[PDB]
Amino acid sequence: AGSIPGR
Amino acid sequence: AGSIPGR
Amino acid sequence: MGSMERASLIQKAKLAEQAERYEDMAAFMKGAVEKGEELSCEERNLLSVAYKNVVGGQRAAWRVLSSIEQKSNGPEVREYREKVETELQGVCDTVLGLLDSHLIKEAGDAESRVFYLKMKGDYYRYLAEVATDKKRIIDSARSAYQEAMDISKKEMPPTNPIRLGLALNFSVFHYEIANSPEEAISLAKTTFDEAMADLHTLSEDSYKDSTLIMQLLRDNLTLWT
Amino acid sequence: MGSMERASLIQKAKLAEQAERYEDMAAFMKGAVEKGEELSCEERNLLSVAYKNVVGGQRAAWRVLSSIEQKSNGPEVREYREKVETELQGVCDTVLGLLDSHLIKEAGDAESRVFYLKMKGDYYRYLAEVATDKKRIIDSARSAYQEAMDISKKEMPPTNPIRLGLALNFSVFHYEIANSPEEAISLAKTTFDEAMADLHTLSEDSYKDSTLIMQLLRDNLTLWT
Ligand SMILES: *Cc1ccc(-n2ccnc2-c2ccccc2Br)cc1Br
Ligand SMILES: *Cc1ccc(-n2ccnc2-c2ccccc2Br)cc1Br
Repeated sequence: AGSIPGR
Repeated sequence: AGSIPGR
Repeated sequence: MGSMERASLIQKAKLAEQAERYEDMAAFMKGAVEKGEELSCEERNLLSVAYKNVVGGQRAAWRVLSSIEQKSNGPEVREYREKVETELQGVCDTVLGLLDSHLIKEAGDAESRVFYLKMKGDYYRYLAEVATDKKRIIDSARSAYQEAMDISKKEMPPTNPIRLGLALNFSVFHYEIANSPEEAISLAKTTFDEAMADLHTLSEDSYKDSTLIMQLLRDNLTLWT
Repeated sequence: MGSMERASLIQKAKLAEQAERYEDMAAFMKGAVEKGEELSCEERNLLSVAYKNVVGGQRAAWRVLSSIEQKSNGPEVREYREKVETELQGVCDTVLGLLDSHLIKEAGDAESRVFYLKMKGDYYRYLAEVATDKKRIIDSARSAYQEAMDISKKEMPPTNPIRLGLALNFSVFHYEIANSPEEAISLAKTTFDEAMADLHTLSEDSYKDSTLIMQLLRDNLTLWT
């Protein structure tokens, strides 16, 4: 799914 | 202002 | 790209567009142009879309950096703005070089010749945005747009999307580059009104294409008046 | 970037971020790392943001091209997917090389060491996404994430944003790479619940940081259960 977006 | 966007 | 087939370069440009890889797209289309054959309507559009996206990102970055630089007035902001500016100028020079060697001289039909001359005006306009030979660059943009206008008025109906987009961009040139807002407004108004009067001749699909660009003319007129 | 001052590289990385010039940003941060000094907290974030954006665009393009390639099953789609894949692997190898020479070995504090080991797991995970030595790449990602987890559980509170982001990404690794959805769900749940129980200790600003990442854990749990 979603990983940390990173700004 | 706005020129043709070009897709 | 000299060792890749022309048809493979075109196919890869279409894939690059789908993947939003516009630098790749532009390199593939440059390779296709350098094969020396004329470009079809679809291929001209691929060339234009690729470089418009590449230079569009450069222009947006240059504007961010130029704003920071003006607010600050160390050397880093100026140095980095200069680096982006040099890269942008290099892309514009590349496109202008493709048009001069030899797309324009081989373009006989009004649709192709107007398309390329509009591109020539656009890329000189992008050079003008960052110039301070500024006058000569501005005149080169004006001369290209004017020749395209003259052909388009003789050879194309007033609703033709290339003719409409040319007039839109030339009006932006007048407003943003040439310090001629009244010329920009007059051109946008006349273009809109003459297109309006010719819509009755169009199919539903052509109507959609022409009215979309008319809305862009109206959007600029709303911002300018 | 060897002739530019470290402080100028950092300043230019910040400008590149503002201009959304992430390839430039990554090159500036690579130059800063290669000066050989440890990175501050802010500088580690600049390094991570730059490369995450570069590889994020490559991964998105690879996925578009891989989908087209699978739908078609000429050589052009495979060739172009391979070209993007090689470029992506090159970026991952570059980041892994910076971590190995010599960011990780010099990182003594838990905050820096966990940050870099999480990055190591992430870039091996990106390699794993395109691999078919696939098992060894997966184990390298798992080993990096596991060492980061072990340190974070000993040295950081359960609400620490680096600890939370590490657990989030390791859970994604379990779900998407390691074919271990139950491990992914368990890790996300335990991480969320232990963070929830520690929120009472936080200031308003730290609360905002931690709860934002908890929402990402909850978003994944909602999609997985
Ligand atoms: C400069 C220009 C003008 C029109 C087109 N064109 C042709 C067909 N559709 C379009 C178009 C492109 C972008 C926005 C709206 C429209 Br109707 C292409 C170009 Br390069
Ligand atoms: C991997 C990771 C985890 C947390 C952060 N971080 C630190 C402070 N704010 C954030 C952040 C970053 C991205 C989304 C949300 C948040 Br709270 C940074 C990193 Br690389």
